[PDB]
Amino acid sequence: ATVNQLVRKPRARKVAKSNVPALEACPQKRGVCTRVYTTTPKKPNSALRKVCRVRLTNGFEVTSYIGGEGHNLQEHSVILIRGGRVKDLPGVRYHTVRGALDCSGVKDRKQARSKYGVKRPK
Amino acid sequence: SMQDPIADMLTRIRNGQAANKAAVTMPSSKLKVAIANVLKEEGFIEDFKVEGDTKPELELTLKYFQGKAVVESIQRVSRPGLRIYKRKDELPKVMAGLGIAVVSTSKGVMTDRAARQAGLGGEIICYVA
Amino acid sequence: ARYLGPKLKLSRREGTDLFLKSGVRAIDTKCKIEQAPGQHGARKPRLSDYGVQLREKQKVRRIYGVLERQFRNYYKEAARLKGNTGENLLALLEGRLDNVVYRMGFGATRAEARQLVSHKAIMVNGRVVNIASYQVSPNDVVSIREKAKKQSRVKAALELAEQREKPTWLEVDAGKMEGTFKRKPERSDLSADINEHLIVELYSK
Amino acid sequence: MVTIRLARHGAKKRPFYQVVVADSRNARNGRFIERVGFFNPIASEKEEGTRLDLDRIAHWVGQGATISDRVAALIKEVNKAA
Amino acid sequence: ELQEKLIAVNRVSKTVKGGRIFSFTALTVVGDGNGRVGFGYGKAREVPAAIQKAMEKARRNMINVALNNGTLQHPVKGVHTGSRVFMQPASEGTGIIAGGAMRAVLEVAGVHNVLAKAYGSTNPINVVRATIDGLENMNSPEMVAAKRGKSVEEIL
Amino acid sequence: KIRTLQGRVVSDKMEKSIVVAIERFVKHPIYGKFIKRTTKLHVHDENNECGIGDVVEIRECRPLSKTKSWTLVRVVEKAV
RNA sequence: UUAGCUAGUAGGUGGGGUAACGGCUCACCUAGGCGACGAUCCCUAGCUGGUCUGAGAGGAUGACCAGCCACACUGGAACU
RNA sequence: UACCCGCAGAAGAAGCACCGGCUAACUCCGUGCCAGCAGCCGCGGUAAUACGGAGGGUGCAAGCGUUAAUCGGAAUUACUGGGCGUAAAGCGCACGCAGGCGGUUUGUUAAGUCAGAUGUGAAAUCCCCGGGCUCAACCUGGGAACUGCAUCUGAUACUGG
Ligand SMILES: [Mg+2]
Ligand SMILES: [Mg+2]
Ligand SMILES: [Mg+2]
Ligand SMILES: [Mg+2]
Ligand SMILES: [Mg+2]
Ligand SMILES: [Mg+2]
Ligand SMILES: [Mg+2]
Ligand SMILES: [Mg+2]
Ligand SMILES: [Mg+2]
Ligand SMILES: [Mg+2]
Ligand SMILES: [Mg+2]
Ligand SMILES: [Mg+2]
Ligand SMILES: [Mg+2]
Ligand SMILES: [Mg+2]
Ligand SMILES: [Mg+2]
Ligand SMILES: [Mg+2]
Ligand SMILES: [Mg+2]
Ligand SMILES: [Mg+2]
Ligand SMILES: [Mg+2]
Ligand SMILES: [Mg+2]
Ligand SMILES: [Mg+2]
Ligand SMILES: [Mg+2]
Ligand SMILES: [Mg+2]
Ligand SMILES: [Mg+2]
Ligand SMILES: [Mg+2]
Ligand SMILES: [Mg+2]
Repeated sequence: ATVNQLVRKPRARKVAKSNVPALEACPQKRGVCTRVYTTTPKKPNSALRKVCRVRLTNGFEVTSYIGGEGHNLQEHSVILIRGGRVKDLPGVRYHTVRGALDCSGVKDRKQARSKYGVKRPK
Repeated sequence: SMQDPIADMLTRIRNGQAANKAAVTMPSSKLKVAIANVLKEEGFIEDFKVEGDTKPELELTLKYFQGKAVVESIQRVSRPGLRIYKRKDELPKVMAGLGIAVVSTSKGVMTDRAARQAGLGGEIICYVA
Repeated sequence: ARYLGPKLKLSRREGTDLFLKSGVRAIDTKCKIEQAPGQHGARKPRLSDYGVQLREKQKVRRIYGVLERQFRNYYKEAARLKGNTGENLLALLEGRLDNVVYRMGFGATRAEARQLVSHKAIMVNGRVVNIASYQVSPNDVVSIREKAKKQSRVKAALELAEQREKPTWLEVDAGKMEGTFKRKPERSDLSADINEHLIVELYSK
Repeated sequence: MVTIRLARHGAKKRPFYQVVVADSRNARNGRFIERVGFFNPIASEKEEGTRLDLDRIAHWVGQGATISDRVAALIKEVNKAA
Repeated sequence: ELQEKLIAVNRVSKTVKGGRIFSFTALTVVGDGNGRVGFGYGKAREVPAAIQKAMEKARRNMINVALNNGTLQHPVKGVHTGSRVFMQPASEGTGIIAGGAMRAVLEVAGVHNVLAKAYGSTNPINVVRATIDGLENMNSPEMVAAKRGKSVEEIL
Repeated sequence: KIRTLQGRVVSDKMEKSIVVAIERFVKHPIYGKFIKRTTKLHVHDENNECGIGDVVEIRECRPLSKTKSWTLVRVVEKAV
């Protein structure tokens, strides 16, 4: 790494890829759910996480985790995915924006309500 | 081979001081005479002495204080692979004023403090810290 | 743009008295100042590094009533000026207007000073100032206006202030309800519990 | 032609016109050969409101540069304030 | 008089025939508030016994740092066996810009205006021993005057 | 006085036109090592007095052809 | 993980043309020129003053504002 | 219209995220590898400070968050500023063109280098003093900077010829 070696062959920069490639640098892209199905995660956890397999707006086909405690999602219904890797489901990188545009919020949740789309209680 | 006589001189000073020599010796030259003159002026050697008619040996008598070395660190700046020519505002100030930096200016070889008081840059040969 | 909560929760949370109430009553008699506020308030952990810098910053913020982006702009201006950074930050927070009204004693506390300023009652150089965050300058008069000259709470606040100790970088003549910011204060004239290297380290993280 | 005119650099309800020796066929805020002075319309009391380098202005008027209406009135105002 | 700051309390483990044996160490620095520091490393079976032993080992074998008013005398690099580190003098009154263990050892050391940066690995042990090395190899201009055989205004 | 350069000669195989390798000495914009870069100029000349190895002083003129815009003012070191 | 490219192509002389030099355009001749200091080829891109970040060297980027370039349904051509 | 003046009443005006460590902020109740949280380490299998609810608090505040995107931290592309025995890394070894670097003395040249001046780096922005909009954002005067380029004039230590 002398300066003659540097001008003969330059110091190559450190480029790297985005971990959410299907969003196309859009913060929320709108997907149509083709499937909604449960999967048990990879060990040492054990549950039945709900992954909705959506076809995005730009032709991409990705599954995406569903948050909250329970849901209402079927197929044929447009939702918004927002990125963010769920650690324990192998090969799922997106969450669904709970509250957005067909997927209503959790039932009777009182705290953290903006993250799950629930109006103020009176 | 001997691709840097000035770094030969500086490495000999650093080695002799870190190995507790008293009178180190090297082959002489005009730039070595000028740099050793700067060091004897500022007080990083006791006295230098160039002996020899056709090809001489320059001898440097090293200083000590309480056993420890006097030159704490000494290094090149403008090595021959990559030379460092510096303008007057972009001059160094090694060790926040304490150490000296030898600059060859148009008016011979002189310490960077004298270079700032004469108002011209040059080439930085060493950072006697 | 303010904090409208129970003020002794702030005073009890820091532990030091923030000069948040008047002084007719002893504030240790007013609140249970010994324990911390909340339920688990008899617990005192070995307070961490983020904790100790946050506690010094929040003590200054809740003494002077200044919110966070206002404080961050005061820090940016303080580090931007010449001289010592903490000295300049305390100089700017002292050169706020409602702090000047509290030091001259026209309002009871700093919050009452904020209400007195904000309700159109202070004349800096004979000019109405409607804003609690006016910056005052050296050699500058500051006076109460004529529709506020009759208010009983001003002379009650005056008797409370001249019961308290006086600030030394000001001139006051309360028989006119006025005074003058004679010189910008120093670090030495202020209090010593307010520390400064913690604030400059927290906003230079 | 090249004119000496006024470009309105300011904010809402409170303009501030800087005079420019600019081309005719450019924009108002566009390029200019040389900037000479300014005129603050809502400039207050006890201060200076208008400042024009009459040396460079008369140099350009000799050089063939015309005048504008408002800066003509302003040059008359400066030489009257003399 | 001497103010002391703990830095870290680690939980080392030695594996024997029965099982693991959990011990606790302690890395506490102590100093006067000026150029006199001593770090200390203690290690015992329970925590306050370890930190008291660390405080004794720091309360002796201290250092002698000559100083300016509250700031260093030159930029220093200091390396010791995990880490090289770089700490720099600052203007008057600008906060101890460091962190982790450098912050604790410098605010105990009574420097008050520094600019530091920890390169390499940053274990608390390694970086406090390297910071102590940096404060060692820092020297006063009166010391450099006596050393070089000049006067302090001749160095300027 | 005239802004004129000096460089060597690569070749002269075509007529009334030489090509000149000006090796100007530049600082490198990041690493600071003074590397050399030789720029070639198609230089016009009359009667073809120059050949490979000549050291020519040249000035810029009106463009004599498509890629040739420099004519010479004096010629030193004619041979090897 | 593109090493060859270039036939008006590199230059000359003569004619023509242009507001103006010039293969800009022709006739004839010379056989050249470009290339590992990256030619040619592929993919992406308006550029700059700047903006964001950074202690700094730099990294990313070109919204508003200002300068320059290009285009006006797509592809051309000329007139005034 | 800016702004000033008069009216009557505390009336018309506070939310969002978080609380296991990193990270400021803890206890009870409902669950029981279920429901779920997750930015990483990991939580949940019958006393869950990590899931859901309450109480309390902490942080921001007319905003608060989640996502996307850049830089920093990343000295994790290192010129300033890394490394090569064993962690990833010395071509299997030599010859050698181009390229890079070149002992020592003198003389000249002055290309690189340095220094002064000239032209220039549009204005806006950035920054330093200042002025105004009651304050600030914002608007604006003067100044340096515009780390460059070119030209003239010098100096000769280093490097080059
Ligand atoms: Mg606000
Ligand atoms: Mg300061
Ligand atoms: Mg590391
Ligand atoms: Mg022709
Ligand atoms: Mg003709
Ligand atoms: Mg950085
Ligand atoms: Mg067109
Ligand atoms: Mg068309
Ligand atoms: Mg929360
Ligand atoms: Mg905590
Ligand atoms: Mg949560
Ligand atoms: Mg169990
Ligand atoms: Mg339970
Ligand atoms: Mg959590
Ligand atoms: Mg980096
Ligand atoms: Mg990153
Ligand atoms: Mg490494
Ligand atoms: Mg191995
Ligand atoms: Mg290996
Ligand atoms: Mg080998
Ligand atoms: Mg060999
Ligand atoms: Mg040589
Ligand atoms: Mg020269
Ligand atoms: Mg400009
Ligand atoms: Mg003002
Ligand atoms: Mg020479």
